[PDB]
Amino acid sequence: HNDEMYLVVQALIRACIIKEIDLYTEQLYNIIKSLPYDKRPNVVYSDQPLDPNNLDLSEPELWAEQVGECMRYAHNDQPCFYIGSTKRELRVNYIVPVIGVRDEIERVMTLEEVRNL
Amino acid sequence: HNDEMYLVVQALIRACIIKEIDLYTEQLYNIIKSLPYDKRPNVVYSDQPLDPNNLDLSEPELWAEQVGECMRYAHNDQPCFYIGSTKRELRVNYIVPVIGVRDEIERVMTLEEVRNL
Amino acid sequence: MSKLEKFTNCYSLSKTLRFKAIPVGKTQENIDNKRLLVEDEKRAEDYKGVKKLLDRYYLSFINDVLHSIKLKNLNNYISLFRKKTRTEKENKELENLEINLRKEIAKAFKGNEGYKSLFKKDIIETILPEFLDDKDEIALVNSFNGFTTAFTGFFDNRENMFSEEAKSTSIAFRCINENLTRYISNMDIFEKVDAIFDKHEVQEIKEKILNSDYDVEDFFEGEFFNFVLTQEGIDVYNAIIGGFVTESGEKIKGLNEYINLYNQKTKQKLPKFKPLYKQVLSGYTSDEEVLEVFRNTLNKNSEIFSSIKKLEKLFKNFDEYSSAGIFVKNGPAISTISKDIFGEWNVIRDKWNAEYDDIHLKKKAVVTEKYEDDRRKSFKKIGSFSLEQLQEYADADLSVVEKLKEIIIQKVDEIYKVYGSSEKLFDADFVLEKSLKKNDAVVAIMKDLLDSVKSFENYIKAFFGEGKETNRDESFYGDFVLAYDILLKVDHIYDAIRNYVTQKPYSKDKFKLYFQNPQFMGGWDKDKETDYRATILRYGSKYYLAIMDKKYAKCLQKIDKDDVNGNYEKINYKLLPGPNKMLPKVFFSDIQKIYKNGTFKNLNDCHKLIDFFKDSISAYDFNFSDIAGFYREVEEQGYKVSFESASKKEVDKLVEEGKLYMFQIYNKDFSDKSHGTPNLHTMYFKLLFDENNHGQIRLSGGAELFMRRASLKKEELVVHPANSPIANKNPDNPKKTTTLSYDVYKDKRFSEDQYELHIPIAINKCPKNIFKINTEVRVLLKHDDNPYVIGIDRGERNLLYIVVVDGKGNIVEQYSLNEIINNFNGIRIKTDYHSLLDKKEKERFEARQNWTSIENIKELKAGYISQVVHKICELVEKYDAVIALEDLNSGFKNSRVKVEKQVYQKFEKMLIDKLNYMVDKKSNPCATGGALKGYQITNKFESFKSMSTQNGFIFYIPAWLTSKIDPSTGFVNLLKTKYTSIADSKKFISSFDRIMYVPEEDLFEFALDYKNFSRTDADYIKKWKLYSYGNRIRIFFDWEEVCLTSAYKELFNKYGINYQQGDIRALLCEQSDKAFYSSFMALMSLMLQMRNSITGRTDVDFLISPVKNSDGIFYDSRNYEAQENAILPKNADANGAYNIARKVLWAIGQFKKAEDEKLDKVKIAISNKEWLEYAQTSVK
RNA sequence: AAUUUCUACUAAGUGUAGAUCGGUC
Ligand SMILES: [Mg+2]
Ligand SMILES: [Mg+2]
Repeated sequence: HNDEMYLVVQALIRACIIKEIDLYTEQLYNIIKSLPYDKRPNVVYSDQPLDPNNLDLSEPELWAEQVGECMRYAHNDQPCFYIGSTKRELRVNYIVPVIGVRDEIERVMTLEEVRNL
Repeated sequence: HNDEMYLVVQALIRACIIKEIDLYTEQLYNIIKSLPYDKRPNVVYSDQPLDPNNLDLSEPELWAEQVGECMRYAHNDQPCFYIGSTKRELRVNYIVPVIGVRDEIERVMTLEEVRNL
Repeated sequence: MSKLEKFTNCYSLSKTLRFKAIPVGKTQENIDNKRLLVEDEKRAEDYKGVKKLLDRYYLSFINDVLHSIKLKNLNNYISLFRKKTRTEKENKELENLEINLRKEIAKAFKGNEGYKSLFKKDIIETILPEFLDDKDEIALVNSFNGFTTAFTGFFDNRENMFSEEAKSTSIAFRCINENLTRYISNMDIFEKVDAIFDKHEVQEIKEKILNSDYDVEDFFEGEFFNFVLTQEGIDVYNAIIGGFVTESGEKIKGLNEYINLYNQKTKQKLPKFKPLYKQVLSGYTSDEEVLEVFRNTLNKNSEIFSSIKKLEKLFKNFDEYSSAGIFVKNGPAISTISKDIFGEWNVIRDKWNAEYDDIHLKKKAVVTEKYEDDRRKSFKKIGSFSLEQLQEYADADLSVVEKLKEIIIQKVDEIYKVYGSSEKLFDADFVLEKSLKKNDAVVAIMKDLLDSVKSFENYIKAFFGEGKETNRDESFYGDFVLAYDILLKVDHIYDAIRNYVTQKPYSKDKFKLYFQNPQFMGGWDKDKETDYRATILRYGSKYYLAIMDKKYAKCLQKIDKDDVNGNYEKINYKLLPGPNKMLPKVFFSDIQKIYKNGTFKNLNDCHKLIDFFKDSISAYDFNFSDIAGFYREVEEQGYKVSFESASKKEVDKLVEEGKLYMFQIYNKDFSDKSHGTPNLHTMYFKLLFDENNHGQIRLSGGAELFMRRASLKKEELVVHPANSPIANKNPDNPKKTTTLSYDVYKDKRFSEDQYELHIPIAINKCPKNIFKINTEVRVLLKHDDNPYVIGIDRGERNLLYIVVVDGKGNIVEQYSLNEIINNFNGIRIKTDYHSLLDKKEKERFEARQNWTSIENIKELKAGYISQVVHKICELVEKYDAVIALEDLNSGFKNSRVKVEKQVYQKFEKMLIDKLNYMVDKKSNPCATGGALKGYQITNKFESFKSMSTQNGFIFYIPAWLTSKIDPSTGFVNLLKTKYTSIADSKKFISSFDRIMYVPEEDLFEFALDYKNFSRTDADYIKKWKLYSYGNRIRIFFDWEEVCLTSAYKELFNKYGINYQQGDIRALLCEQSDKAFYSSFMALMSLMLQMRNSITGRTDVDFLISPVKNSDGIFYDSRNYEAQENAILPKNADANGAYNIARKVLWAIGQFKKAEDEKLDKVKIAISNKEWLEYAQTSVK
């Protein structure tokens, strides 16, 4: 019963983390849904939890294309995002905006999403 | 360090709960703010952590008046709701939909909001 | 031409424009560094303390005058009062003598002992510094030196206290009409109780402990009443009636406790004394304080619940007291005492009129409308319905005292139920965890408690007559006056809590700014130039208020004229308004004897005075031409306004240094991104300085400047975000969402500071066409062949209803005012207020707090009636015709309409106020009807009781019998078909001419004489031909629709009679059972029902009459309900407004009979008989 | 849901349509 709370407490912590990322994904889907296809930011795509308050800019698996075509995922009602145009088929569901063109990205881009429009 | 995990684990559980209530508040705000002021549903209102998954319809502190005027909180960007008209000044910040008029009420009308439109 | 062209610039009307001033440049920095708004906020903070000190000096002045005053005429007022009056106008010398008492005591006020240094500036300069010997308060009074203008409303209020006006705020009405009457009543009660009590309890104990100077009995004589004219005499005298602490813990009792102590005959058999009223001069800030008042006032131990216990004990002994003299006041509540004991609202009225026709009415009843009028005023005049008189008005085995006793004990049982549900609120430990403006269930409890106690207050205060009555029972009224004033205290607690909870979350508290000058902006740019230190600059299309400073006031008027750029055009050319009292001082510092002898109030000496005024003057601009119209031309041509230039960078450097303050005069209509139609006051302020304004609208002195702080915090701002859709609320709008590029904040204008500028103007200061309006309206309506009338109706399924009729009686136009059409750039959008109000009432039905909802409904109705005022003014400008708004004074009640009485009083007040000076906003201000030549077609507002029968272009009509009448024939129901007995059922049937069945039309023809029916004097034709046509909705609310002829065939085939013969009346009178006559009177009553409505769902609503016209065709409103131009009314409400409009056409018909100098005396008030003659003859 | 101030609003994008005075208690 000692090491049971290791995985129980880690399960609860990862649950709070993935719910924080889901709330930020809902808000970020609302603002990027409001943007008219040309003020869209360079953005990091993922299909995993990506924790923007603890984002580590050292992994070589990050790219910075311009997002477009925000739409629904209507069998579970989640946000989904296309990383390029419609005819590229790389639909992702965990995005984090970033400053800069690819191969390096600067820090966060916090609270400047509404400032882009 | 034995009963320290009592308050730490309860703090984590209440943190995940209040983040669930914040996520449901954000999604419910978007769905209700889509509706044209006469298809709105009757609403149980509160200013405290309200749980839609563990709501107990037994306390005498609950009403069922029809919501309106979904808007933002300016400095904290939270969602606020008016439970009557604007000129009653009953702005609340934790709402949950329920099918029915005051007192004798039915269920909670889950995932039936989008069907109102 | 029209009639309204002769109604320009008749009299004068003053207005007050309101604007927003915002600082420009570094003026907010100079105000913040020089600390100017720290001397004015603390000055407005210390206003209440100086009010308390002036109340203390006034109380000391009252206790210095009234002490050394003896009286003479008091004994003749006391002795002749209780003489059981012997009216040959001998008690009129008592009344004129009472006037001599008022003029005696306020002659003692106004006459001597100062009184001239009492309402002026020196009362805070000399007397009150020497008086209140204390630096703290004396430093306050010296810190109000020089500003002796903020007290003039206080001084005008306190000067009405020392006068003869017989008002409840005056002191002479307090001492004479309130204290002396209970003093006489206590002398008579003392003479009834006058015996040796115990010969130690009054003369030995009370005299030695209390005063030890003289005796007790002399308090119940005439001249020692002077001794109770102070406050300490009232304190000693009520201390002897009530009790006194003896400056120890002895706690001696009084005389009424001795009457309780006597214990004679298990009734106590004796009256009790009345304590005298005091002199004239004897939390709504938080949440824990209001609940604390609710703790200490209304709990289970205070004086209020104990007074409910004593009043509840008083109505349990309500049988032992003699009911000979217990008076119930005639008013509204007497109807309630008929309803909750007897059958209906009008039962005691029928028994008293049965006493009235027992004397004043003979056989062969000649009952007209005037005998009913004298009977009605004779019922209005009594005011003294006792309980024995109501006992004689009852049937067998119906005790009024027992039914009233059980129902008032039922009402205090309801109070114990509300106190049973209210236990857990003030028990011991209630911490109100929400706000009090949010914790709804607590408000609901306090609302229910204060409404039950206040409703018991009204139903118990029905037992107070007019007073000054006959030998009224003092054994009942001795206890019932001691306990009622506590219940008046719960009336004030109700008004305080209700005036706490309905407060808006922002505030409008402000304070006047002087800028170190007690002369600040009095006039407008006179030759003073350094005391007023304020003027108006203009630049482009923005306006500015320039305020100088005391260090650089006089040296600021050195500014150059026309520069190369930047000219602030300043105002100049001041005014000498009404220069008549300035005029002869130039001339009189043959014609001199003419002026000093006063013979001018003349023609030739007037003309020599014209040439004398022209010759003896020629920096002024005068142009001269009996004496009254000539001084009208002096005041006319003593006005001129023009502008003078300046430089921009000079006064900008004056702003940057600190030698000048500039504010911007600016509202929403002065904005650059503003494209629509402006407000009206914007057109006043822009035409205040316009070129072709010859003097219609001119400035007035006394403009003020306020400063409002911020009441909302930044923590509680709420705002619709930018670039996101938000939904619209008007369901008649083809768009459903909107999206803006910016934010929209809720209550943005109450989160900052604001400068406010109040600028008075004056309209038509020099009238030109002066004539009486009413007589000229009557002359113009006499000499016009084709008038028009607007008929405005309060409505039942509507809110207002409009029917416009012509001079002959043909409906020109008819439409409802449920929805308002707004106009902008050709686009028209409707707004439906009836559904809006139905949604507000639906929100009121489920709120658990109907305090904020009723206030929102009242404010909504005020906005609605302002919109209706616009629509009525466009209708008057269109057809050019008088209004016929129903006279809201005849007492007529209805209780089914939506627009209630108070809202419609406000509507008629807004029509009078708008038609004082009526402006078409979208017109040229130089033509007629514009902003400078507005129409003046209604006199001022005086009171709601002066709304009678005539005001300019407005006629008040006593709506009587206009709702339920046939607009085609003129038939009205004058029968009374309630089933009460079988004998009057047979006489009802005996009165009928001939009840026959026609088979060719399948109808039950009721041809019928009226002359065997009573109260039929108002009718004209007297021979009517009724039928059973159509079907009627039987209301009960079960909504049972009933057809007519199948019901009479259902009743005649039943009970074994026939209907195929002729003259079946006698065969209808051959029955014996009760239910045939009961259901037959029911079918007669439904046959006479003319207005048919569901009153639930709004499916059908119609109006049908059983009488055929002179063409055979019946009237049914459903034939006219769907037409493009109906010639008859379409529903029940167009009938009402149509008939009211035909009443105005009757009065215009009465103007064509009299002569041109007799039109002023022509009576407009139509009776019932003349309206039924005009409605039954003048159709065709 | 923006206002000199009030009422309904969103009415073509920092506003739209009417009403609106006084200083009081
Ligand atoms: Mg406008
Ligand atoms: Mg509003």
